[PDB]
Amino acid sequence: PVSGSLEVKVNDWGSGAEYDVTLNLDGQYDWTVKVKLAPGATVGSFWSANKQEGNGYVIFTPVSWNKGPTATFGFIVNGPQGDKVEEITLEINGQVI
Repeated sequence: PVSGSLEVKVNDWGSGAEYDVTLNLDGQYDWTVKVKLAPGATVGSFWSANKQEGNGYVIFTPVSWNKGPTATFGFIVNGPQGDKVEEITLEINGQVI
């Protein structure tokens, strides 16, 4: 199985919050990070990744040069006061790390 970890630095300012993510992987992968947004929250911008968004869910994948072993990317979420995100989960090969 693939080993690794996810870390994220959060800076919330009321109407929005910035999430700086760092993936500590045991190699290079075309990883996936799934983000469950809080009610009424939406992604305002992002970097170092491609984004797929649906009903309350966001999926981030790497741009060509950001496959690890230490990948970093980030995004800003706008929404109601309180935590803007409920879950941030790293998956590789369809399996949660």
